[PDB]
Amino acid sequence: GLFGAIAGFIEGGWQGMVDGWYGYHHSNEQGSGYAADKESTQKAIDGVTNKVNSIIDKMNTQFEAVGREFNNLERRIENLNKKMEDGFLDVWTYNAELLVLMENERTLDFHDSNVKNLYDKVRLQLRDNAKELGNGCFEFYHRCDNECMESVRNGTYDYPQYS
Amino acid sequence: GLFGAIAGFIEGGWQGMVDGWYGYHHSNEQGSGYAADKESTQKAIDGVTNKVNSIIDKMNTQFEAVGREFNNLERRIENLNKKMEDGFLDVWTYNAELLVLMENERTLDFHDSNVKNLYDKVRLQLRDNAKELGNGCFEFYHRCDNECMESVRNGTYDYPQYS
Amino acid sequence: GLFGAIAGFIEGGWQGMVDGWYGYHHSNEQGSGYAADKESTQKAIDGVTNKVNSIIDKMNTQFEAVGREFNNLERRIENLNKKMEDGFLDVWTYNAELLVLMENERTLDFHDSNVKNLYDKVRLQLRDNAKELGNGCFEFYHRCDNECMESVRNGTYDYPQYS
Amino acid sequence: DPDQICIGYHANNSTEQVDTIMEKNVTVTHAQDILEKTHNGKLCDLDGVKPLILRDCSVAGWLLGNPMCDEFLNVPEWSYIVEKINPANDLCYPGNFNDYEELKHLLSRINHFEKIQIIPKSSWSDHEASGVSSACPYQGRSSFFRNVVWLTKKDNAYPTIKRSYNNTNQEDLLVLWGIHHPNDAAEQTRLYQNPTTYISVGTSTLNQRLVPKIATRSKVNGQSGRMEFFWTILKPNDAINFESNGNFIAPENAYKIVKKGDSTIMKSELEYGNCNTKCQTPIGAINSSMPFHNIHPLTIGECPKYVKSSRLVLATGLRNSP
Amino acid sequence: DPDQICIGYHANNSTEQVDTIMEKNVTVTHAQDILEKTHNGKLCDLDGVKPLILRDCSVAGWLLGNPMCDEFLNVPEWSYIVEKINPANDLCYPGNFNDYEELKHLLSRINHFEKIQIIPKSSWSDHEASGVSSACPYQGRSSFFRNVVWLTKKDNAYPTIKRSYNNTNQEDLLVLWGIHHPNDAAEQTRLYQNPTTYISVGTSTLNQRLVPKIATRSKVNGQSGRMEFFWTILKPNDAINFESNGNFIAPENAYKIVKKGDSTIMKSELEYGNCNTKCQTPIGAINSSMPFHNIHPLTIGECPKYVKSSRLVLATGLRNSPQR
Amino acid sequence: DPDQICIGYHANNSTEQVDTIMEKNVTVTHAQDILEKTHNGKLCDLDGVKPLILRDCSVAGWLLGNPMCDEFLNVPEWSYIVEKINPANDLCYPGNFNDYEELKHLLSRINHFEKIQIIPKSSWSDHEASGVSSACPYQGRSSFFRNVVWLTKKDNAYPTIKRSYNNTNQEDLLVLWGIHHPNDAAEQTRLYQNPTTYISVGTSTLNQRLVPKIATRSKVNGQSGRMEFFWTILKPNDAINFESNGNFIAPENAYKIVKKGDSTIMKSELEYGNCNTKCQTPIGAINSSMPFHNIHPLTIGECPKYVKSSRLVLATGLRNSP
Ligand SMILES: CC(=O)N[C@@H]1[C@@H](O)[C@H](O[C@@H]2O[C@H](CO)[C@H](O)[C@H](O[C@]3(C(=O)O)C[C@H](O)[C@@H](NC(C)=O)[C@H]([C@H](O)[C@H](O)CO)O3)[C@H]2O)[C@@H](CO)O[C@H]1O
Ligand SMILES: CC(=O)N[C@@H]1[C@@H](O)[C@H](O[C@@H]2O[C@H](CO)[C@H](O)[C@H](O[C@]3(C(=O)O)C[C@H](O)[C@@H](NC(C)=O)[C@H]([C@H](O)[C@H](O)CO)O3)[C@H]2O)[C@@H](CO)O[C@H]1O
Ligand SMILES: CC(=O)N[C@@H]1[C@@H](O)[C@H](O[C@@H]2O[C@H](CO)[C@H](O)[C@H](O[C@]3(C(=O)O)C[C@H](O)[C@@H](NC(C)=O)[C@H]([C@H](O)[C@H](O)CO)O3)[C@H]2O)[C@@H](CO)O[C@H]1O
Ligand SMILES: *[C@@H]1O[C@H](CO)[C@@H](O)[C@H](O)[C@H]1NC(C)=O
Ligand SMILES: *[C@@H]1O[C@H](CO)[C@@H](O)[C@H](O)[C@H]1NC(C)=O
Ligand SMILES: *[C@@H]1O[C@H](CO)[C@@H](O)[C@H](O)[C@H]1NC(C)=O
Ligand SMILES: *[C@@H]1O[C@H](CO)[C@@H](O)[C@H](O)[C@H]1NC(C)=O
Ligand SMILES: *[C@@H]1O[C@H](CO)[C@@H](O)[C@H](O)[C@H]1NC(C)=O
Ligand SMILES: *[C@@H]1O[C@H](CO)[C@@H](O)[C@H](O)[C@H]1NC(C)=O
Ligand SMILES: *[C@@H]1O[C@H](CO)[C@@H](O)[C@H](O)[C@H]1NC(C)=O
Ligand SMILES: *[C@@H]1O[C@H](CO)[C@@H](O)[C@H](O)[C@H]1NC(C)=O
Ligand SMILES: *[C@@H]1O[C@H](CO)[C@@H](O)[C@H](O)[C@H]1NC(C)=O
Repeated sequence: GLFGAIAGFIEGGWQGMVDGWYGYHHSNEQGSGYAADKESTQKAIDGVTNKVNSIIDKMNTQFEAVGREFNNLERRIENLNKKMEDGFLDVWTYNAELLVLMENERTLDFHDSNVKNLYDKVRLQLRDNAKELGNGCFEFYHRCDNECMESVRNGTYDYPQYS
Repeated sequence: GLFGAIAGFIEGGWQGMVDGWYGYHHSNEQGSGYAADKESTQKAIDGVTNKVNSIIDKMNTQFEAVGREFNNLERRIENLNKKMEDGFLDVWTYNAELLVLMENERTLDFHDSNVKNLYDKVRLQLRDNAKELGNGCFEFYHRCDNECMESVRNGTYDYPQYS
Repeated sequence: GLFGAIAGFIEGGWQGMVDGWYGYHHSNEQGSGYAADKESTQKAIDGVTNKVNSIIDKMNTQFEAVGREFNNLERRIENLNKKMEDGFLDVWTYNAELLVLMENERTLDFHDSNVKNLYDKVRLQLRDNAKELGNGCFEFYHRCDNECMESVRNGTYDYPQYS
Repeated sequence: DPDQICIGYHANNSTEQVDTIMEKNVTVTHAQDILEKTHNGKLCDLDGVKPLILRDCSVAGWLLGNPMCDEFLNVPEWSYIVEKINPANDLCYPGNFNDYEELKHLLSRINHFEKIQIIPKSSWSDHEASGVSSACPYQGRSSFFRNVVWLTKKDNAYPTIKRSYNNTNQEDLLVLWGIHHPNDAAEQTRLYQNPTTYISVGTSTLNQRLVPKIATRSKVNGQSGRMEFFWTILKPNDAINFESNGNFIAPENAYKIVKKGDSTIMKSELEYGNCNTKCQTPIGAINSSMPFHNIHPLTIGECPKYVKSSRLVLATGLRNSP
Repeated sequence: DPDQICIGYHANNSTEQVDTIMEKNVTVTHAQDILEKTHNGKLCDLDGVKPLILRDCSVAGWLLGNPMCDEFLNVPEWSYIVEKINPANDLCYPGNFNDYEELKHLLSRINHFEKIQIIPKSSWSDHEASGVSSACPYQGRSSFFRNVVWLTKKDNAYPTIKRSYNNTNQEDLLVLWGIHHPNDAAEQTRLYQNPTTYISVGTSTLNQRLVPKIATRSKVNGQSGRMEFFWTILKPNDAINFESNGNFIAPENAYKIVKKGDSTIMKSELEYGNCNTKCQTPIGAINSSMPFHNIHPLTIGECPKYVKSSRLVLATGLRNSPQR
Repeated sequence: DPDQICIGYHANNSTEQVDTIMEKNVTVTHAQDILEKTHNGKLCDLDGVKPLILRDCSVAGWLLGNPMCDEFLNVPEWSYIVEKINPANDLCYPGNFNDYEELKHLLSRINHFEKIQIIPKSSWSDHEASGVSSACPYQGRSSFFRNVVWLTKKDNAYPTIKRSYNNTNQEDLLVLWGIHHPNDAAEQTRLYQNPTTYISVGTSTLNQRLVPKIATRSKVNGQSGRMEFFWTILKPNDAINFESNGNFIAPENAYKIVKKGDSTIMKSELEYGNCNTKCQTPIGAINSSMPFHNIHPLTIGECPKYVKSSRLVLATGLRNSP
């Protein structure tokens, strides 16, 4: 992807995180677990649903072919009719396929971007208080309990407290 | 947008900077103020203006409907004529609406990218000499006077001089 | 571009790097050299070649004009025929020109992105073991010989060995 | 090891694949097919209303009353009309239908006729009205179109016909009539007595004077003679006037246009499916929530939009790592 | 207390909105509307050239010279033609105009006629030329088309007519003539004496032989008879030759095609607006620098491109989100 | 002095430029032109099959046998047909060709006729069969169309003609005939004796009866008279029957339709180019692997797709720094 997070520095996705699209895998003395990020996953569903519907709705006034009959001595207008109809059908087939292709790429890049943004949201919060592994992982210098993990996920983490 | 700066780490826009699209707020001992980054703003103005002209100029060879009249026994070709003209009007209405939509999205992402790029331009200059707060601000370890602030905006900030 | 690497922090391209699209310039005691990165260059070739083929294949079933003749008292249908044929030619000319413009923009952003991703791959691999000048280069603390430069490109680079 | 938190994304067992510009067959966690590819292969009622299935009859055969088309003497209201590519029962007596295609276009906006008598058989006291042909069998015996009458001479005489019909109905009326093209001068006098004949027809807008054409012609359905049929729409309160001294295939029945709306003439070899649908194609019906389909371009009803595509799948989820 | 520098972006009080694929009603600092949505509701001159406003007359009524259309006997140069959907003054004497739509197509490429007398009404010595009908009233008296002549028998005789006109002008000439279809045989002889008639017309390209159609027809404008009109374009130095022994509606005036260019026949109910425009539609004129408009698909002049959109707005500025 | 590794990208000597939405004339390292802009200016064989170059003759002139068109009496199979914009040799005797455009349309699907005799000159025992006109010169003397015959009275009589032809061939047959419209009544009797005449033509589908039109007309090619030509397609096993008592321009030769396929009638002033191509336009042939071209909208063969673009260039490489 264009943002280098999905199939980038994060080597692969998690089978164990069947919770949401983007999330965390925390570890401390109390244990370890998977938790999805609510703001970013919800943002992703809304943007993607809006995309699907916009694509359907832009095609709403597509061309509709009508059966027309012509006699043995109206071959020129018969052929004109056939080419005009096939013409619009071809134009709208192209519009449909191309839109799907272009937006599919933007969708996958959109996901990649959200993971990247989520990585930065954590990094800019922790700063000097945690080591950056490059794996998609941050190693805490100090102890981060379950309530501390809540502060990272919620975005309520307090820097001057640990620095 | 996709680059996570606009409504990202820099939480909101400055009404106080009436100067350009992207720039700086400084505060030192001599005082404080906003200043637009001249090149990136002019860069963006150029790209957006060109985008607008390209959209207009790409449509210039649009379909133009012509009034044609048919008699009571020419109903098949009358209908053919109507469906053809409506056919092109729908094709071009689609092209216009869809282009505007896709390009509105690119324009907003373009701005988001430009801010991110501007933030990085400063970040790579300052390095060890300033603390990255994460809100879009850098806190200086040394004193940075007006001429020092100007060199940061310039891209002429001298690293070895203060470290 | 959108990713701020090509003509961004990396001021220019290299004439000396003939082997690929993206790579490295190193400088050690053994002698400075140019080495292109294998995967990212190959990935880009596969992506760009496919983009080309997709564009050609989508235009595969464009409109085809056919010569039709009309007499002195079939002026209305002659005019109708002409506008219909001109109509589809304008539609497909538009489609071809626009797709190319849009995909040209995406291709340049793609390269720009690939450059950044390669820079970050080096950045996250090095971390503390190297300095960041901000011009797309990394100053080593320890004198890195040819064997050190080799491990970076492969991804073999052992961080614990040098820290 | 001290505490740590990692950022990551969803992976599942999905093998669903989408395409992009730069890439084909990309595995995603979630995808959405937006293309309907199946139909029921039947001709169904459209929203509770049965189509008119003309079977082996053509529109001409139906309206004129080809005796082989008796099933369709008084059809109920229809949603759409189905006609075969090559219906066997058409003009039983050989010839043609003037502006036939234009008539069929009108039919596309009509859902129901009510057939009424406009000139009774009893009206013809000075002419023979029982003209039949072996080209138009009924039960294997010589017969004729039901809705028009073959008038011939009586007592070696064909006096000038004058008939008027005033449309006192509130609906438009479809009126049909014809001319007979005989084989030679001898046949002309044998049937109509008068050697030089005409049919004049006038309304408020129609001004027609037909003259028969003798030509030596190949046999079609056993007959070298020809009949050429004409039609007009008679407005409420207008009147149609016929005058003829021979070769006149006169109206008996005409059609009130009592229901107008969305309809079509569908070309299909299929027949009635004893079935109901919201969207019909000539090759089968569609029951779908997809925004697109690729069944056939000619549909009627509430339908997905037609494309020529074999495949349309949008990515919804993300790239599914191995 | 320590010094600092911040990176940021412009915000304002704007409530302008634009749409994208992924989201709608995005508030932006600056936007550019590119859709013209207004018109003046008038019919105006095009680039200083007045249109031909036909009022209650049709093109047929104008060209043949329906007495109700005397306003349009010798019209000046026009930029476009305006015609109502159902003009009251058309074929006063009922009938039809052969290839009428093809004639109207020709008009779309004509800007001016010079009407000329080609056969004087007074030049008929062996025929009566004063035929009138109550179907064409003028000042409450039976009249007739101004540009063609109703010929009938004189002294119970209708001798064969042989008339020629050679186009000695340098312009193409639009010539009009017609045939009268009577009610019955008695009326035929009463008007034209000869029971069996024809009109033959020949040019270098035309080879026409018309025969009247007697039929019993409904009254239209009080008359059951019909007149069928025909036309041709007579090239410079070519000649038109008429022959007839009855039912001939002879040309009097014909039209020199003096200015050819871009024109159109617009369907509209509006009258003249004492106004000038560069872009005209059937419902109003457009004075805009927008690239698009949604007024009406049928326009003439220098115009924005027509689209069916209710809204087209490009984002120019950025996502407007002021700090609160 | 200290060691360093840098990240960078390829630059070269390219001055290739591409366009985007936001930027024009972007110099790139690599580009791919996809628009063919050149042609050879020649009319060539299409894939080894020579076209039919009608030179100064029209399709009318060819088929009817305008004496100036003898070059085309029995042409071999063609790939496409070339006609000039205003061919000088058309209807030498002035008049018109009925449904000419519909005939030319059929030609667009035909690659070869085989011309055959359907009514020999030896058939005409009671009529003169050598009528000529100075409007149809050949070698500076009056002549006539080669494929149809001008019949006139013999011994001051024109007895009624009855002629039939049964299509015993396996191919459809293009049959042509005409009517002569005289200058006046004296001319009518002078050529045909009978003052009131007709031509009736019948097949299984054709029902025609023409009557000549006397009118006073301008001289075209020296003559005020006119000939109007007609045509039908005669199916295998069907027969055509002509009957006439004057003004009949009778068939002599007709055309078996032996090869059907892709063809076209191109308008061009160009002459034959003694070359071969796989893609032809009216202004020249195209030899290209480009997916698009801008030469001319009307093409035949395996061709690139036509666009109106003056330039189409895809970026493949990256932004090239000076
Ligand atoms: C080899 C031979 O000569 N055999 C004759 C055979 O031709 C003839 O048959 C009659 O031929 C006439 C044409 O000359 C018609 O084809 C007759 O058929 C009908 C028909 O079915 O259409 C009979 C019908 O009663 C007639 N109806 C009316 C209203 O007139 C029609 C009608 O005349 C024509 O269709 C008009 O074109 O014709 C057919 O019986 C028989 C009987 O004479 O004798 C053989 O030896
Ligand atoms: C109920 C009844 O029988 N009333 C008749 C009444 O019809 C008749 O009026 C004349 O009727 C004839 C038709 O038979 C025409 O309609 C006459 O109208 C005119 C017209 O105005 O168009 C008169 C006009 O002077 C004629 N002009 C010429 C050049 O001939 C034309 C013309 O002949 C026809 O239109 C051709 O089709 O007709 C109308 O006067 C009256 C008077 O006779 O007597 C009642 O008893
Ligand atoms: C100055 C003057 O009046 N000179 C006449 C002169 O017109 C006349 O020439 C003949 O005129 C007749 C028409 O009246 C034809 O135009 C003759 O031309 C031909 C032709 O070449 O087409 C001669 C030809 O042999 C005829 N062929 C047949 C089969 O009949 C045809 C044919 O009749 C017409 O085309 C039918 O429309 O006409 C032309 O020679 C001369 C000689 O008679 O006498 C002068 O006094
Ligand atoms: C695939 O994953 C789903 C859960 O998303 C699970 O229910 C299903 O059993 C799995 N299928 C197979 C074949 O393993
Ligand atoms: C993947 O793409 C190939 C070729 O592009 C195609 O044949 C196939 O249908 C796709 N899916 C497969 C092989 O499962
Ligand atoms: C038909 O009858 C109505 C009512 O009797 C009458 O008013 C009308 O004039 C008649 N129509 C014609 C064409 O005579
Ligand atoms: C926004 O500010 C401008 C002054 O620059 C003012 O004209 C406009 O009314 C304001 N909009 C409001 C207050 O809604
Ligand atoms: C904004 O969009 C919504 C639907 O997306 C619509 O209902 C509303 O009218 C729009 N504009 C407003 C509220 O001004
Ligand atoms: C018309 O008149 C001109 C000039 O006198 C003459 O040359 C020409 O032949 C005439 N045209 C016809 C068709 O008679
Ligand atoms: C550009 O470089 C290529 C090889 O890299 C060389 O063959 C060519 O001559 C050069 N072109 C110019 C115009 O210098
Ligand atoms: C570069 O683009 C400009 C338009 O921006 C065009 O006029 C010019 O011809 C282009 N190429 C050149 C000068 O080589
Ligand atoms: C033509 O000839 C064939 C075979 O001799 C015959 O069967 C057929 O009926 C004939 N066609 C006509 C129209 O007479």
